[PDB]
Amino acid sequence: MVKVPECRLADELGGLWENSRFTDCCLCVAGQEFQAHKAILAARSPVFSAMFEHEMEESKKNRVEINDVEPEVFKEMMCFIYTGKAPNLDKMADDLLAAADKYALERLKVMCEDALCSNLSVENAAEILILADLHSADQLKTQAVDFINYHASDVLETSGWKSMVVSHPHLVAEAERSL
Amino acid sequence: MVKVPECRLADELGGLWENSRFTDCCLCVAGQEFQAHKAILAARSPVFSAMFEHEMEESKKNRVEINDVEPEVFKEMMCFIYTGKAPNLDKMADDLLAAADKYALERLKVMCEDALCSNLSVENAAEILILADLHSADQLKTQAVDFINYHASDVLETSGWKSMVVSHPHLVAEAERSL
Repeated sequence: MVKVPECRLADELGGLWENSRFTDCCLCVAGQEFQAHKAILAARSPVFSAMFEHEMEESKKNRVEINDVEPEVFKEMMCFIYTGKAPNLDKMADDLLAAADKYALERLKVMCEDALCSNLSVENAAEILILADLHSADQLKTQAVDFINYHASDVLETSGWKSMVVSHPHLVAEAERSL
Repeated sequence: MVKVPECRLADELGGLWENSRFTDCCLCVAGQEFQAHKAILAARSPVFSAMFEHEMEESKKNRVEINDVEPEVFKEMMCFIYTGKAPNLDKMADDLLAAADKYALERLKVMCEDALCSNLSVENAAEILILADLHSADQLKTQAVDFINYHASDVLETSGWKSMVVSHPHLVAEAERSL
């Protein structure tokens, strides 16, 4: 009988970030400044949480330098922190995975693992496994290994797989060990 | 293939409120103090938003006196502000409706309207319509009116309906007007 309207939590918090209201800290990524809210970031990221709890000296002035991350990628990570969503994840899923790994955002990591799995191809599968091992992406590592074994004939004939034999021989090991 | 884990946004924000981390304002309800976060409250409630934007003098010290609301009801309203949920809504749906109305929390209002509609009974239907008109609960008003008309024989014989004829004659009007 009664129609309850759809929850707007995620979008109202997305509003805070977008219009910079009641902010209390500043994040500087390649010279760009972004105001944010410590409590939210801390609640969503163990890395941010410990930074703000143990690691800022007052002379930083609630102000965090970000060296590890491209601006566009950082915006998306932050859109995720505030809203649970990442609408442009497909255009940047490798760098976003790296960012989510560095800020220990588990779910975003897995969202990236999902996108990348759907893009597994003969030509990119070695690259994707490297990435996944690099970034502690377990489901994606497993999927890449399986994709490599189901397609081993075509995959062995790729420059990417050849490159990898030299560059990361232990991955070749683990994949063979998948017997 | 890849299993994305369930979003934890709402519960992590529920964590902020529960463990009072990075708070920046204080809410005092019947002598009890509760620390909170202005940005979140402002983003979720237009009332809280304008209070903090236009209506605090520094000599209040980020500190809000709450006269209009019982403690238990206030906890639930705040659990809603931070998480979108209200797990104990059924035991307090009339007072919670009043609270959501005073803090302009539309969705919580409608959640209360839903609970109360499911509890419409011959004996309480006059009471519920009064409440609903009192609190600008449109869907609930409409449902109570319809329930009254489908059950008008038994309802007219209730002390509640009789009381109401005297106490709020214009409601009787609107219900008759539903012809």
